Amino acid sequence: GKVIRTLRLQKEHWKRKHHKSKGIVGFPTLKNCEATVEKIVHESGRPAPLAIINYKKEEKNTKGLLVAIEGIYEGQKIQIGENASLELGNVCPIKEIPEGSLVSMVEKKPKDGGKYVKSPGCYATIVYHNKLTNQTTIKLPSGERVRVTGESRALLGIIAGGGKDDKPLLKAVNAYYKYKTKGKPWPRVRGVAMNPVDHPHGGGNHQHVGHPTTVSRNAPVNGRVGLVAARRTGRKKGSRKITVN
RNA sequence: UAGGGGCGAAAGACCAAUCGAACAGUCUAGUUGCUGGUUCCCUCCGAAAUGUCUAUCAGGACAGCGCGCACGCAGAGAGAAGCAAGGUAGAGCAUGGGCCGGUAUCCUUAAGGAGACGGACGAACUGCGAAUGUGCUUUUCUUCUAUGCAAGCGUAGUGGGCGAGUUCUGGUAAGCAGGACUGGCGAAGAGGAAUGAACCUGGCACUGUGCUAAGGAACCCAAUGUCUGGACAGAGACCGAAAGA
RNA sequence: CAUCUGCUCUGAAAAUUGAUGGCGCUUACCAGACAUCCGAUGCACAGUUAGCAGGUAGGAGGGCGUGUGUCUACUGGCGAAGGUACCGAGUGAUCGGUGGUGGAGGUAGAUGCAGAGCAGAUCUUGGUGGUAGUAGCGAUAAUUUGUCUUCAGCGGCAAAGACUGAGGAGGAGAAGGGUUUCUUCUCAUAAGAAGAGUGAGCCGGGUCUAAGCGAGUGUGUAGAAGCAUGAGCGAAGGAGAAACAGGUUGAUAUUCCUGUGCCUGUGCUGUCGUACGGCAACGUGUAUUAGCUUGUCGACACGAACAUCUAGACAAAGCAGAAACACCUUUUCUGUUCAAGGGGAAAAAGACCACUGAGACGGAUCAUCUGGCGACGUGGUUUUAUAUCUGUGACCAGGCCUGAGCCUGGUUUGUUGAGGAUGGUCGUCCAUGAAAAGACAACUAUAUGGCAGCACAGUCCGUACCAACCGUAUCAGGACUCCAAGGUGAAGAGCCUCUAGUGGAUGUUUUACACAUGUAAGGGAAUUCGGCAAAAUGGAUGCGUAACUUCGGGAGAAGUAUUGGUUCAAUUGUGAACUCAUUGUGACAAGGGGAAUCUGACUGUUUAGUAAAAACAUAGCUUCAUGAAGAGAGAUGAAGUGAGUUCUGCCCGGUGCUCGGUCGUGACACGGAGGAAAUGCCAGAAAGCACGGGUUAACGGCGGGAGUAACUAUGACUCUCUUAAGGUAGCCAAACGCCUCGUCAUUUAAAUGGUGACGCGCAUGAAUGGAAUGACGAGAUUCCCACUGUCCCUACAUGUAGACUAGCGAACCCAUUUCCAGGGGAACGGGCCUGGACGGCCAGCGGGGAAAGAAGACCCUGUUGAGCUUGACUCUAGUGUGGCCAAGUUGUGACGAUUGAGGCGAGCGCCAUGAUCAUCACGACACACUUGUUUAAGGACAAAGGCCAGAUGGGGAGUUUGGCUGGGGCGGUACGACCACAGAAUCAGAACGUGGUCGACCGAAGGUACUCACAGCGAGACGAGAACACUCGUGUAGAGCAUAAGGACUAAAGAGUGCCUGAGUGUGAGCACUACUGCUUGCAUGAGGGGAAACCCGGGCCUAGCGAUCCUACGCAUACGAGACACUUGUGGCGUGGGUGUCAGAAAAGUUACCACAGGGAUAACUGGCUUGUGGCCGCCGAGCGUAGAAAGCGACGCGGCUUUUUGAUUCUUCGAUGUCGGCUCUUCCUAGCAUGGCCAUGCAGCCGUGGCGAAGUGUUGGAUUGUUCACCCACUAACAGGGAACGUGAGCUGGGUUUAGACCGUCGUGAGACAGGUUAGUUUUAUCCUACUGUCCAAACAGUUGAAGGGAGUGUGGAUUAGUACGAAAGGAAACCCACACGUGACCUCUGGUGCAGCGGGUGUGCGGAAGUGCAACUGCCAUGCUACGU
RNA sequence: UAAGGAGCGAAGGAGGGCUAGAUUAUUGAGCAGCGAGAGGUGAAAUUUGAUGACCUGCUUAGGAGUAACAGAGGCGAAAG
Repeated sequence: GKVIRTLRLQKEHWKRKHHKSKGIVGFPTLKNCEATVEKIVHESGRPAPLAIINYKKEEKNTKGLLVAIEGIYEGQKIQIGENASLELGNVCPIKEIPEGSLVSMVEKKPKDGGKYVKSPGCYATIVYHNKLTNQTTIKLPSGERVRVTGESRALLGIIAGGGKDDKPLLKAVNAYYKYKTKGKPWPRVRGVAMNPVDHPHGGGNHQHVGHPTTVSRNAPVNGRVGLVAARRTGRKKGSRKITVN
């Protein structure tokens, strides 16, 4: 047969375009700074708003981008790095923040610029500090617990734009605007409605799959469709998670 | 974004009147056990549609039947006369299978059974047995025979057949399917059955005079009349049963 | 009288008209005989001749002709070759001469070399016919008259008549074209030839940057591709310094000329400058370069309402000129202009500054709103149009003259108003709506800078025209944009007009059949698969509006009434009166409505060119995988179901996916033992596999049999088999039910239909999603109201073609000689044989030419393909897993490998610890390697490369998927062997002919020598019986012989008993159609067997139990071995084993309804032919039955025929094509007689019937369900018989069924896919030829006639009278003449319907100044003549 | 007014809403010790344990609750 939809959309001419982008998002590199928030802006592909910051490096003014936490305003002064106060919207070394606190834009290793929590409405929880090894345990929004060194930086607050998934998209055109900038195929034609030249689920005198939909992790790429390496299937209840800090 | 690739609100849709794999050009005069065609005259000879093996059944090869060149040469698609083998037609029912009825007598019953016998029968019953056909010897056995036979060597076509008379098997039968024997049409014209591949007479270089065949002889149409019996039905010359006055 | 033989007779019925061959024959027949004649390519005689003589496929011998070579002989201007008429020679292929034409070359003989002879190939190229002066040439607005040319153009010009109608058939640009544009001449004409024509600082290109492309360099590659970075490039419609009026040419113009300007720079001469004002909001002053830095401009979505301006359009008055006047009118028409640049208001809308000090309150918008972070008020500051003036006069209208110049006007007011411009507000979004070049301000330094005059400069390329573009063209198609008047009306709708633009194949009143349209008595879907098509409804205003519902909707529900003109009131609500001959959204424009069911939620999308859908999409719902990112779990990808409401039961046995451990297996490397060494051997061994768990909103799956309740039925209850679990809740003859047209109710006169119920449901059912509704479908289906030419049943009229005529002018197709009936024939003839008939012409028509299209698409065959699937065969990319490979450095412990000095148990193995090399975790440093944490972080790990080895692998690649066969498939095996039967008494001998057997078994069931029988039957012998052991007599096999069938065997070949391993070893010859195989037989040998010996034995009493080349295993002796020699491996020879059952021997699964190619009537799906089982119809006999009684009527059990209208059986004709079911329409034939006419019998009183005979003239209907033929009901009737003609009839129609490609359901399949199972959507081409048929002319002067031959026509019902009669116990109950009607036939318009071309009238919208006369769009009342039936 | 409503003074109650804290207990994980059974009942089986249960230490993570004092005691319109 021919090449399936899933492979074609991974070729280079289909990658997302950057022409409307504001810049690369991430923290400054300097040990200490005082910054001012210049503007709060929407960026074409992203639902969380961005804040433009201004800080001096040598004598010269320089500009950066952060993801906005909820409760900043244009004109606010913010303090970055060691010796910053625990005030909403400051950036601090993680070892300085008390247990049970909520944080965003956490660095996985020092000076990486911030990864981890970046989507609207999300946060992470500080669950443990180890005074020997200088590690800290953070609980991520998937439920995963990960350990990071005390020298990493983090932003104090919750990411702006929460609640967005409460309102249903009642019409086809509303879905169109949401997926127009994403990589997923919309509208999505079902594999059982294709001919066998186009998809492993195609063909036959009734619309059916005909073979089990759970497939191996090591299966060849042009036929790896369906539920890939599923441990279980169906709507029944699972089992207890195992937890360590 | 480009061909075993694209693109698809999915129809195998669309990608320059081309898409269940584009166009141009080359390899390439790709291959073909299958269809079509294959160019002058006269003379002489003249088939086969069967057997064995084949991923064989619309094809091959080997053998059998033609022709050419021919070393050589007592032979013959016919009879007699001695001699073998055969189990069909007819005939029979003696081992085996198998239908109906029995006198005297016998056994029991007071029923039935057996029976000295008669009638009816078999592709896989036989005690007897033809005609026709087959083989052996003898030219020291009639009759024919050189314009004849012919080892050997080289090489062709053929390997869908069909029909008549006599017979057979399967089938209600069939211008049906399948065998055997002797001549045909295939590859055969001419005269006759009004017409007809195969039926009757009878086998063809080219002319002329006579005669016959088969079939005809009022007229169409070359040749026709006679004698004796039957027969009356718009009958017969061409044409159907059991049953009948 | 009874039998038998001959001829006649009865049994004896088929579809166009018919066949002893015809006409005829009764003395042309049947049977028995007789005469002699006619008749072959045969026979006789005679010529010619080698004479011996037919011939396909095929084979051989001798000759004729063509282009060129070598030689010999000749020839041509006193006319060569060629070509054309005649004449001679040869059996023939061919050859020779004569007369005209032609104008320079040509042969005869013998040999040599070949591109060496045509009727055909749907042959190749070129040229020409018939058809044929024919088919056609005419969609759109429309044309007439005069006059000149033209020389014969509806060409030009005047006057009329029309049309596009400002979302134009008008005026311009772009893409595309490229001289098509202008002048002259000529026809050569959508034709040529010769010239001429496009002028810029201010218009556009050359500039900037979007999405993006990229030279070079780095890395890579055999070279490439690719990847990282990046000079340069990327918009004639995005950003982008500065121009406008009026004139002029045959053709250019914001480009030329005149006038008035502007931008960017340069230079001269004058003339001034180095600062101030306001509480402030800010002003006055035309101001230099340069630089940091901060900001602004360039610089931006959609939608709605409200202001203001400008084009435009109206109406009054003034003047100037036009139109109209039988009448009337100060009625009607055209004009009334002002650019860029300069100067400049009031106004409206917002910002802001000073004073002031406000509320349970003031201000303010069409709408939101607004104020102590300062309201109202009073005075100011600033930003954004426009009117008006100047632009020095141009331009327009009119008058007077004129081959030129003068003169006069261009004045005032009101209403409205964009489809253009601008301003400040408001709404929407999980969508927030480009960059850069180039500018400007503030701040800091620095200063000869501003203005006026005059002068200079600004390169290069494009510039004509389009109705001329792409479709083979002068093609009804396609193709990016701009400007836009008046009336009617909501409206750049339709209809009518102004500005501007427009047109030719000719004449004829022109039948039939058409194509676009009108109208119709009475009836109203009766029509048809189906209301398909048409009709009906229609705008605005008011009254009045149901079920159900997600509460939004349904809803314009439905149902009803009103509407013109005039003259008034009243001011947006509307009222009232008067008036008209059909009435008023008058033309144009403009919904039919209701009740239910199946199905998809909705708007949206799709097979360009047969499918618009129930299919796809969609919002919502659920599952899966991941902490990797230029992205970071409210994320990023993969699947399934299909909005909302309400539910979503049970199963982890199989298959898959996933998790955990090894107990076993499982590669290469790395080790070990041995040997002179190679080859082998042993260990070792990840992941996988196996094993144990999880998982169905994963693939999917979800039962049988018996009994049992006070009538019968049914079974809550019991028992029994069975499993992974035995279909829960719901729903149903449903788009899913075979039987099936299921049963009951309702709808109709009548229901294979619809709806409601019921349910052991062939084969319903739960995100392979189940069930109940709303709103919305060009979706499928049933019914009702309105409405109608769909129909009964057709008639009349209009336009355009068509017929005839002038001008112009083709194609398909074609072996052609073409009237029928029967016969035969390749089984349906135009041509052949025997009969019936025989002409040409013009216009129509569709019976035939199995008419033309196109090497049948269905079906089979080919050792021909391609797309797609998987549990087919053999490989492969990707993904995982192991060991090894760039000398990192140094610590600690550990297991392991190798050998000593210790200890235990009757020097052994076992237990202690001490030295020698690898080596697995763990630490701590920095040097390889990694990362924009980069003057940095990690770190010998990772990540990325390389060489070998295992695992997985329809993601892909190649290929295969036997044969015979009463077509193929499914089934069997007639595919290798053996016996019997038949195949007309040797042997042989076919069919999916008949009855069967084989793929082995046995140390004896083999070899030998000797002994004796057997199966039964008749007597005996205790228990002991039907049947126990023992005896005597008979006993030709009635028994046995392992295993089919046949043959064979008696002191044995059978049953016993003894001994043996001949079921030896070498090597020959033969038989069965004879290779393999099986058997028969010769000679030589054994320290061979059995027997006294003669004799016998190298398997089974005989006929069946089996297999090549190459490779490999074993036995046997004799060989070979590379320069030489020794050994371990190897190679030769003979013979046996390991195996091919498709058995004279390849290594192999499906599907195509998406399909291709070569062929086949060697072979299926129609018709025809042969047959007639089965279907239908008729005879013979007489057992019984009929109230008696064979036979009025019947007729068992048996027997003989006919028919082709049923279905089989067979495969002769057609696969380079004979259009396939039913209906509609129309004609003819048959009889086996339903009605109607004449008769005979009766169990015939009469009435009504029943059985038969001669007879085919005239009849045999309207409907409901269904695609039906068929069936079954209702209504009528004299009666509602049965059939044929290529299952009559598609260049006659229709297209409901079946049978291409889309899609749903059930059952089957792992799947692609299947299903004489159900459902819905699905392109019907061409006559102009010949012949037939229908009419028309000629053959046939004119007037009057004749009648050969051909055609043919009237059929039936009722009433009255006989008559309440005959006849019958009664009840009942018949038989001419006359009159009324229906159907059919032929005519006719006096009457009555219908139609409206000629004729008279009326109104609506808009044109010609009014009235009168009238155009266009079309509407409407009456109606001559004519034609017609619903009339006579 | 030994009818009602407004108000003053000192005091009492598990009456109600909110904010910030608490002693144990029951489960779950981590690590350490030990080396065979634990659980449950009238009596037992499903079941769990050498991948170390049970029991004893130390760490942690959550979400409920307020024992004994506590009564013919108190409060509220009742539910509480």
